[PDB]
Amino acid sequence: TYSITLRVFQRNPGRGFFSIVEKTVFHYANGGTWSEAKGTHTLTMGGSGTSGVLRFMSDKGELITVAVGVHNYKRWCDVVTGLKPEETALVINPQYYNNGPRAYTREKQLAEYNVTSVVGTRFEVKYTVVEGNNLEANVIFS
Amino acid sequence: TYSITLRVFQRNPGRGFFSIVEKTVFHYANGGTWSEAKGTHTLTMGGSGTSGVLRFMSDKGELITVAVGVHNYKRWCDVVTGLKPEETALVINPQYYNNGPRAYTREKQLAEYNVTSVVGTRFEVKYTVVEGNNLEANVIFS
Amino acid sequence: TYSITLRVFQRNPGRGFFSIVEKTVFHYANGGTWSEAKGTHTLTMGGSGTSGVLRFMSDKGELITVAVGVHNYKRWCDVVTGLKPEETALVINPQYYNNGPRAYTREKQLAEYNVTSVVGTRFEVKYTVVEGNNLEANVIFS
Amino acid sequence: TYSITLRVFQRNPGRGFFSIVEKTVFHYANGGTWSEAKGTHTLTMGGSGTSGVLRFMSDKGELITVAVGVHNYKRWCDVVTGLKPEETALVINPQYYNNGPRAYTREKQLAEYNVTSVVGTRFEVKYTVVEGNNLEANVIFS
Ligand SMILES: CC(=O)N[C@@H]1[C@@H](O)[C@@H](O[C@@H]2O[C@H](CO)[C@@H](O)[C@H](O)[C@H]2NC(C)=O)[C@@H](CO)O[C@H]1O
Ligand SMILES: CC(=O)N[C@@H]1[C@@H](O)[C@H](O[C@@H]2O[C@H](CO)[C@@H](O)[C@H](O)[C@H]2NC(C)=O)[C@@H](CO)O[C@H]1O
Ligand SMILES: CC(=O)N[C@@H]1[C@@H](O)[C@H](O[C@@H]2O[C@H](CO)[C@@H](O)[C@H](O)[C@H]2NC(C)=O)[C@@H](CO)O[C@H]1O
Ligand SMILES: CC(=O)N[C@H]1[C@H](OC2[C@@H](CO)O[C@@H](O)[C@H](NC(C)=O)[C@H]2O)O[C@H](CO)[C@@H](O)[C@@H]1O
Repeated sequence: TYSITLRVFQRNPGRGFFSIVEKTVFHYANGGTWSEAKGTHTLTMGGSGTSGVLRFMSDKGELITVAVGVHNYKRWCDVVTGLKPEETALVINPQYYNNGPRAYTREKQLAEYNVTSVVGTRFEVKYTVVEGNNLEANVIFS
Repeated sequence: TYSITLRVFQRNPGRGFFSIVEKTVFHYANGGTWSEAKGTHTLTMGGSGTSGVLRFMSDKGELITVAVGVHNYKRWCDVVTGLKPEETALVINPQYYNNGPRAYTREKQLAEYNVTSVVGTRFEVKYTVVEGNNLEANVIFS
Repeated sequence: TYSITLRVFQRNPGRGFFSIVEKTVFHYANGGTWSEAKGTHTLTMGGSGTSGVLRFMSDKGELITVAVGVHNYKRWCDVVTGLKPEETALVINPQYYNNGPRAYTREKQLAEYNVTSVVGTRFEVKYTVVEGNNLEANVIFS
Repeated sequence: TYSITLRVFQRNPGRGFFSIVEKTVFHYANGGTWSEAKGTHTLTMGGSGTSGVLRFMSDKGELITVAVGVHNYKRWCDVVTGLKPEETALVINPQYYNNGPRAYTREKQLAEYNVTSVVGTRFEVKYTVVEGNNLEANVIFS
């Protein structure tokens, strides 16, 4: 099994306040599950080769996704911003596989990644535990 | 807009305790978002013709999905039990669309539905508010 | 230390739906903390001789408290129903101590307790793990 | 009635990650209730003259309380850091009343308050809606 535990840090009220609106899990490697404990979010996966996505919406209406998973026994992550209402996590998650237009960032196996949406909201995924089967990452909104 | 607010009732400790492990939203009708308030779960949709799925897992390991949405301005629902690890909600949700294998129960626009898993766990989705754009349903595990 | 993990089962929609509105921890035994994990609630205490209270409110307006703790190395529990808005958990919890009017039920060290409110709501606390430092109980609204 | 809705912003992963471990409501003004919606926390009170406390614990062991209420029709707030484990919210909340050691900061009716714990963690409560019966504050950990 692989697990990825996330801590959500939101740094700038000027960017509004984000909450989770969707949680998906891709079907590879026997799938997996999202759980909550002590204000954190853990994706537990049946093996290497799958992932899950959390979609966030701010109280200002901004939509963004955070994808985390394990590819070839190494953690990966991605952030997609400027999403439209119809571009749900259910749309986004599969795009990382089957030669989708996002598979390339998965193959990068990034232990850290950041991007700034066009509206000026910075997002970052940063693994604090980058090795082994019990991975840990901070998700930082700013 | 169409919203569906769910109250989860678990009646029989002998069946274990279920918790949400996934929450998807289908991309039709401008998509939508899940939110939580006062222990309830609300699916807010940008119009008629879309849906979302909650996948539950018991602490005994039983996996089931609850689907709710609006089709042609009328609420619909379905429950799938005996799910395998790889049959995530991300897999199940799209199966109701594009003439998928589950599109038939959606077209039924059910205001109530119940079913019992082969392992003996009863599941019921009963709408308490069956009309309008602010729908209410009880999810009952037994 | 001692921990008490609670699973909340709501059995009858006719009685309304309850959500937590308050969580207290008494200051004896070096205090303690409430946490949440996978839909369950755990009270962690620094030792024997303290307790915690969860206050619930139904969407019908009913107010009740669930008290759990460890007295002389044995678990105890109590349920108070028909509470007035001013009778917060902060008021109720201390009443089990210092010769308060509720101390007697703490001293009973009950592994199980049920009561039915004047308005007809049944409540039960039933420990499933009754001994040791890691106690488990079901909380049943009916 | 009065309500105070809180958005929690955690800015610095170096300070650890905080989660709620207790929520109390003082018994004045006919009491009140805590609720959760879309990742925010709302304290609803039966009138002016009461309050409630949120105690947080970081995954680094830091214990702090945030107090918010309404005094003489004006919002107030306070933050206490460096708490011992026996100093539960149940102990701290009443200290703002009956001429307790914290009554003085309640009387200040502050719309903003910040303080840094001896161990280096900055805490701030800043109301964004400072007037009326529907108050809004950001709670910022740094
Ligand atoms: C369908 C669509 O709009 N595709 C992309 C759009 O998502 C977009 O976003 C980037 O997506 C990559 C790969 O998933 C991310 O690493 C990156 O963070 C996204 N960029 C931003 C600014 O959010 C753009 C740019 O590649 O191109 C559209 O076609
Ligand atoms: C891949 C798979 O799961 N195949 C079949 C299952 O879908 C399946 O269940 C039934 O699906 C209907 C349509 O979604 C539901 O309305 C119905 O409640 C559900 N039945 C149960 C008992 O869960 C099972 C059992 O029919 O067969 C599989 O082959
Ligand atoms: C201030 C007040 O109303 N006090 C009494 C109530 O608490 C009360 O309740 C009973 O308190 C017992 C001890 O805590 C509980 O074990 C018991 O379950 C509870 N009874 C019910 C029906 O909830 C009433 C009635 O006994 O008397 C009040 O004076
Ligand atoms: C730094 C801090 O948290 N200040 C609090 C203030 O704190 C207390 C500490 C630190 O000054 O001093 C102790 O003597 C006090 N006694 C006990 C038993 O804790 C303790 O309260 O309290 C005031 C009033 O609540 C707050 O406004 C400051 O933020």
